[PDB]
Amino acid sequence: KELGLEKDDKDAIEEKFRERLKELVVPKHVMDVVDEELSKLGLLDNHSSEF
Amino acid sequence: KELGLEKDDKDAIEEKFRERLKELVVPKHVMDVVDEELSKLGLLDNHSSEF
Repeated sequence: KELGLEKDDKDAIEEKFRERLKELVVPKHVMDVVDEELSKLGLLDNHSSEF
Repeated sequence: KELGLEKDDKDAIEEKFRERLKELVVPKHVMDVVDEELSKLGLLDNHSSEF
C-alpha cells in the first residue's frame, strides 16, 4: 500500500476528467453539482453496486 | 518472503487473458478498456460475488 500499490482512488478518474474540465469550461452549475457525487463516490466502497 | 505460495491470483487469469490478447490484435480502444477493468478486477476481493 505505502510503497507498492500507492494508487486506488477515483482521483485518477476524477483528475483525468479534470484535465477535460480545464478545456471544457463547465458551468458553475455543474462544477457545483459534480463534486457532490464526487464526494459521495469517494466515500463509497470500491465494491458496492452503488459505487 | 512474507507471501510464499503460488501465483494463484487473478494475474493467472489476467495472464491467460493477456496472452490470448497477444495473438489477436485488439484495437487500442478495447485494449485500454480491458486493462483498466483488469486492474479493477485485481482490486476486487477474490471471493466477492461482484468479483
